[PDB]
Amino acid sequence: MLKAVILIGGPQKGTRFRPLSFEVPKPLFPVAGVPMIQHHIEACAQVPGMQEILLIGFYQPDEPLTQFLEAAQQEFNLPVRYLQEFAPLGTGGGLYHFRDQILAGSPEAFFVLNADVCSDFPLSAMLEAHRRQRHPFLLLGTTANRTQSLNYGCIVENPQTHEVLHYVEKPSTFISDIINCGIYLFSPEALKPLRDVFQRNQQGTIRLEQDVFSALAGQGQIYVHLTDGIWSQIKSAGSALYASRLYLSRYQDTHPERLAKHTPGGPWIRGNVYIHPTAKVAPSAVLGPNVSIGKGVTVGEGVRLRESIVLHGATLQEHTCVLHSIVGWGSTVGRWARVEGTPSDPNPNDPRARMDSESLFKDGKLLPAITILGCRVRIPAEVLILNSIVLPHKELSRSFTNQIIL
Amino acid sequence: MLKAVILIGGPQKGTRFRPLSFEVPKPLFPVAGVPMIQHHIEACAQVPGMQEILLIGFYQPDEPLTQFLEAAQQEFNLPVRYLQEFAPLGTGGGLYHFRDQILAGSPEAFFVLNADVCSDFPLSAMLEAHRRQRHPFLLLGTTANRTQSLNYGCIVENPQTHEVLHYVEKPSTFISDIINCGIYLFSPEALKPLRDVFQRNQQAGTIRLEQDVFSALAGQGQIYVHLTDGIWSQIKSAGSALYASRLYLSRYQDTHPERLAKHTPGGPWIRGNVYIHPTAKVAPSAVLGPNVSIGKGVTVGEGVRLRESIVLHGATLQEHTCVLHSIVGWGSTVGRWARVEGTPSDPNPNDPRARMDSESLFKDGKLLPAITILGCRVRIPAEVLILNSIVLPHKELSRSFTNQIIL
Amino acid sequence: MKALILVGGYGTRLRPLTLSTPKPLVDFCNKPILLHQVEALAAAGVDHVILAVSYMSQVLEKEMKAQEQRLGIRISMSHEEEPLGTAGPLALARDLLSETADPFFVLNSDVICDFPFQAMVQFHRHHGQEGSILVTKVEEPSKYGVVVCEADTGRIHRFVEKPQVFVSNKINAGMYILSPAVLQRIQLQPTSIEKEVFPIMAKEGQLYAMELQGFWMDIGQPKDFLTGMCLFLQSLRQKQPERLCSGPGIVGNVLVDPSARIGQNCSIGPNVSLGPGVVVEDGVCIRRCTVLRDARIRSHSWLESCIVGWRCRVGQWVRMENVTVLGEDVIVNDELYLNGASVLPHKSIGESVPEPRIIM
Ligand SMILES: Nc1nc2c(ncn2[C@@H]2O[C@H](COP(=O)(O)OP(=O)(O)O[C@H]3O[C@H](CO)[C@@H](O)[C@H](O)[C@@H]3O)[C@@H](O)[C@H]2O)c(=O)[nH]1
Ligand SMILES: Nc1nc2c(ncn2[C@@H]2O[C@H](COP(=O)(O)OP(=O)(O)OP(=O)(O)O)[C@@H](O)[C@H]2O)c(=O)[nH]1
Ligand SMILES: Nc1nc2c(ncn2[C@@H]2O[C@H](COP(=O)(O)OP(=O)(O)OP(=O)(O)O)[C@@H](O)[C@H]2O)c(=O)[nH]1
Repeated sequence: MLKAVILIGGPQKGTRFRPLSFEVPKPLFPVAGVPMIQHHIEACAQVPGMQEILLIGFYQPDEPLTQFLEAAQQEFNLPVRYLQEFAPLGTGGGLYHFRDQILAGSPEAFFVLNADVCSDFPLSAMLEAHRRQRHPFLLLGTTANRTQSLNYGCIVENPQTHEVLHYVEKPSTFISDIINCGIYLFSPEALKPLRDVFQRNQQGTIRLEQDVFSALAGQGQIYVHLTDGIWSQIKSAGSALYASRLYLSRYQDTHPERLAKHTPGGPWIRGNVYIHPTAKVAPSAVLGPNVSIGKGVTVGEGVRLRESIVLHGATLQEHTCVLHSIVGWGSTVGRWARVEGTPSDPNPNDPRARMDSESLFKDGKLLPAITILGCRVRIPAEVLILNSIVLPHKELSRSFTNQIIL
Repeated sequence: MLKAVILIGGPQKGTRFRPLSFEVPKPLFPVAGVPMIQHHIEACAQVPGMQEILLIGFYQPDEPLTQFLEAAQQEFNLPVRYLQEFAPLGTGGGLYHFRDQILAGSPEAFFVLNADVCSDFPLSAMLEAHRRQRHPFLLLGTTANRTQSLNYGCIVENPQTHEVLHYVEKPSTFISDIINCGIYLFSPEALKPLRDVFQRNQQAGTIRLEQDVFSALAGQGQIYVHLTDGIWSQIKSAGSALYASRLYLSRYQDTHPERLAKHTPGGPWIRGNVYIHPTAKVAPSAVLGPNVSIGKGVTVGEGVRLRESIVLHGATLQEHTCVLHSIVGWGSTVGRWARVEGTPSDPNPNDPRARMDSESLFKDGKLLPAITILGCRVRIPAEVLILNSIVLPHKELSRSFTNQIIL
Repeated sequence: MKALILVGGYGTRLRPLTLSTPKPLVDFCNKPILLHQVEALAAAGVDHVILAVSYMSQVLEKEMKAQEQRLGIRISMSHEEEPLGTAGPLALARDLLSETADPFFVLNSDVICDFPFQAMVQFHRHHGQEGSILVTKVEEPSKYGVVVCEADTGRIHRFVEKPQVFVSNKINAGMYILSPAVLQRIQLQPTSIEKEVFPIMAKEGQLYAMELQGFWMDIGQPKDFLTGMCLFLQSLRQKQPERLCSGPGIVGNVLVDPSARIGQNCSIGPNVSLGPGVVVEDGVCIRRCTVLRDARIRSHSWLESCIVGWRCRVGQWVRMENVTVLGEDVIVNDELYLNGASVLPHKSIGESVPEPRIIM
């Protein structure tokens, strides 16, 4: 038997995902219709031998997290527990702090997944490689562009034994095309270096990449497993859109009943579109590629929706165009209003993609990105929101362009 | 018997041109050490015969609002009540909706005061002009620059009798250089035209006071002006509040000489006018430049240079930091050798009586360089420059930011 | 009288010129800035003047001991080994100005005016106080030391160097008449004459202001330098019209040295001064420019609002606009566009400069 540890963050790691995170926690943001960690729990309960799923984070258990945990426990036939760490303990410090609960029942190995990644999660093939080799650390790696790889944790390996010889968390200079994916397979022996790291701290917070992956690289403990299935990070509020698009593309294999079909008496559907059943979509509303509709969403007639997330309880009145946007919970977009953004994906194989920095401005100018509307934002009739971020509970009366509307 | 009505706004109507804060209500923001409406309440409770003080707004009753009401009631031994509207009723709709509460006790007159002004508040001078005149609407007006007069309520008066003949609220072309200060003396008959505006609509109860009652009743012998020479500013932006802080710390030299910070050469070096709370800990090596206001429980380390800044309560500035032109929010930490700097929004010093322009956070799609705002519980790391940035509340930074809005 | 010219040092505003020849010696309309001051002092009836040097006293002092025998007044010099600023040489020359119980001129080295020395000293003895300064009206008083002048007499009520609140509108013209009793008051430690001496003067009612007639400018920056030569050529158009060279192809006011030549088919546009020994080729259009000593401007160029220093070689088909200052002996290659280029001394430019930059 095995178990999974999904490292969800806490409220400080959700600061970068801020317009969206004001209402829900970041790991519960619905990416292609289901919350962000439900893709992880989906992929982990698909593995034969999964006993437990242990979320580690420093979120307080509010109503949405505990209701999600009970819903995941019923839907996925597993005990899904939430281990709240007493302090922000870094990446590996919460795995070392909870080692008695992780190793309870003596699992053969355990997965360690970052909650902010979108992946196909090739957990079975990682397990095949681990049961072949039996090493302390198995990392998942992807190939990136040489220019984009500097935004990520670079891995220099040995292409015959697949041993990580070098690891650097964000190098200024080129190191390697292999980037860490935030998916790991630890054996129980892997909790013995972390102990050492913690003991060296006494002369509690352990960063897994800077203190364990970069230290034991080349000593025989850390190994790679490569893929090139889908992979994305979700850091800012608008990388949720790229993650949603990748997931809606892989629903063509894993859940094709989530994807909506045209059915000539209904709304006109291009590309991959998720529509929740509670949503009412008018038959003249064409829903373009990579759209996901939340529950309780009333989409009026003639509404064009392309490359967007419309969250729960939102309302798009007649003849609206919503492109590359995230319409928040309960937001209302009046008739002939245009909410337009600019596509900006992380995409580590795109040589023109931005670094996904925390600074949204270059020199006073807001860089063109996804248009985020917070919850309860009333966009008036006949008005354009272009490349803007609107903070929650803001009733607007005016056209806004390249602005953060506080 | 006189009473006072302070029109405080509400959660959406604040519309912060560049935010002073995010989590405390805008009337309770400390300008020159004390909350923005406590200057109004001091000025009103100094007036003899003033019985009651009413705050009309549509803020929900949170805890800071209630504890400020109790603190003001205890400090001035006046009733200070908060009449909350069922909706945003505009500038005159809350006066018409609460006219039985306003006119209970039968006052001789009532002062209507905008919450977001910094004023000398010559309430006895307006009171004496009105006791000589006995007119329905008396307005305090100042003198504006010709270019900047278009942002305020402009007044064509008659200079012999001091009667408003024409009123435009926010013009596009110049009509006058007299501007409405936002301070009014109302007779108990001034509620009688407000009713008329309501009955023009009912043929709910929103009445813009300046656009419906002042713009349309001018020239009819009903509105009169009282021209003043003292300090006056509008407090809308963050730089507008730093300017109001400078004006009020100037006026503290002859109203509250105990409130300013003297040198005390065992203690911190004081340049200019500085307010320090008695509970704040300021290390003796820290030099505190002009127009600095320190809240309660603020810890200031050694060698801290504070110049033209508001440091709200609970904030900790560690050693060797430089905070200039900033509003360090409550509970915010600035670590060693960090520099939190903003750009001053100073009036045009070549021109007579330029008041202030309030920056609108974006000029033409570009972010404007202005005051640096740190939100509540913002952590600035050691050895980091924050320049012209707004850091949203509860955000631990890790690098130097320049001309950002860090969410 | 005595006359004290605090002559600046390191000349940081107006730097590409002062990197070779000091700011009292750079020729403003074909003779140096100090020379205008000292010829007007020799016409004023000042018996010997002293200048308070601190930087590059080799070339400066050799020029002063050249023209000491030409003006016929002893051009005495206060050397300093470190800069003392703006009130330090008041106290270094304490003995050399305390010898007579007579007032003395204190002149900024960079102000160019239509001076009224007779008006200033014989306005001064009408009130007999410790100091009487010259004031002028200006549109941006936040850059210069303002005053508050009362009606018909002119007592300085207040004095602040940067008003910042807009107290008033009149400013320091940069010329003062000081009495010897203010000498011993301040100390040799360097400070500012404006921050402390005059602001304690105004507390007594011993500072006075005389309103100027007009044409004041201080040439610290090259923009102020070119605005000042515009106003100086205007003063020459009003007063001495034959000094300006006007001819067939001359447009506006042009002041040419006799040694300078100009080709055919050229257009030497309004408010231009050509220094000595320059040679101007055929087909140029030079408007609002100063061209200093022995510089060359080759054929078919277009120069506007620019300073061409000593022994520069501006090539052919060369456009220069937007206060482009060239330092001493700069060679501009053919067909280059310089907008805003401050060019360091002994540089050869081989690329266009499309935005205002410093080239080093
Ligand atoms: N109760 C209530 N109060 C309100 C409402 N809306 C605004 N207020 C408060 O009423 C005052 C009026 O502010 P605004 O309506 O936003 O206008 P203004 O830009 O401040 O202009 C007014 O004051 C200026 C002086 O600063 C004047 O120049 C101008 O004529 C006008 O009187 C402010 O204190 C505001 O907080 C409301 O709906 N209900
Ligand atoms: N449980 C838990 N999880 C965390 C904590 N910190 C981070 N994580 C998770 O692990 C991931 C790592 O994020 P970061 O802490 O930013 O580290 P990084 O991805 O290596 O990038 P850097 O910021 O450059 O260090 C986060 O996206 C979270 O999913 C923590 O303190 N506790
Ligand atoms: N003799 C002398 N005069 C000085 C010195 N420093 C300043 N001055 C004078 O002080 C007055 C005001 O100085 P500025 O207007 O700034 O001119 P500057 O000294 O050339 O300096 P910058 O233009 O700023 O580089 C001028 O008349 C200078 O001539 C000095 O060190 N020695």
